[PDB]
Amino acid sequence: QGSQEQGMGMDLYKTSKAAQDVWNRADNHFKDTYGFSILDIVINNPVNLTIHFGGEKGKRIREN
Amino acid sequence: EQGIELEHIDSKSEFAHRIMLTNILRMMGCVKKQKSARGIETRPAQVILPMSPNHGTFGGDGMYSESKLSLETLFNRWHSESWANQLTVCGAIIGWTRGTGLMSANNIIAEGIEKMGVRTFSQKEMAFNLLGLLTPEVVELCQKS
Repeated sequence: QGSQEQGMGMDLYKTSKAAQDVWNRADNHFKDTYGFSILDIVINNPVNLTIHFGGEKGKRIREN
Repeated sequence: EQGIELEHIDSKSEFAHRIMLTNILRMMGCVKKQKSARGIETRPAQVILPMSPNHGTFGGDGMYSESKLSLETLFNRWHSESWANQLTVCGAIIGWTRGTGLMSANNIIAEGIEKMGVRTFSQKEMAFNLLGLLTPEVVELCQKS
């Protein structure tokens, strides 16, 4: 921990096929498990973030 | 659309059918495209469709009965398409709601229909019933089926 800047690792995510696998895999896991994109967090650095527990996929995310 | 029998279905009924059916589908279509654009998969909008129990049984209604009956296709298409995470259907079969006074609705024969063992409703009771469908318990079912 220490250096955690907006857009960190996003230069290497434009170019690299191998980075893209890592971020896209992680972002899809976080979306289906905890109902947020880690990429949104890293790219946009929002101040607030509401998860919603609506629907079949939302009840599953709420159990997590 | 009043005293429009099948002989007389023209422009008003074809426009009414657009208000009451095709542009309802286009408005749920639009909220699906906006929710998907932003990857919102876990905050569905419960659509509350006003259904009728009386499809064709009075006549003179123009294309009202065709409008109302064709929304019952949304209870099947919710399983069969790709918009169930964006949208939930809660069809309310709304029954006899009394209006203001005498002329409004068919207020003069309400008393007589109630004698059969049927119940009619004030507008404030019918409002209550439909706000029932937005309680957290029947929001929870809608999201299952």
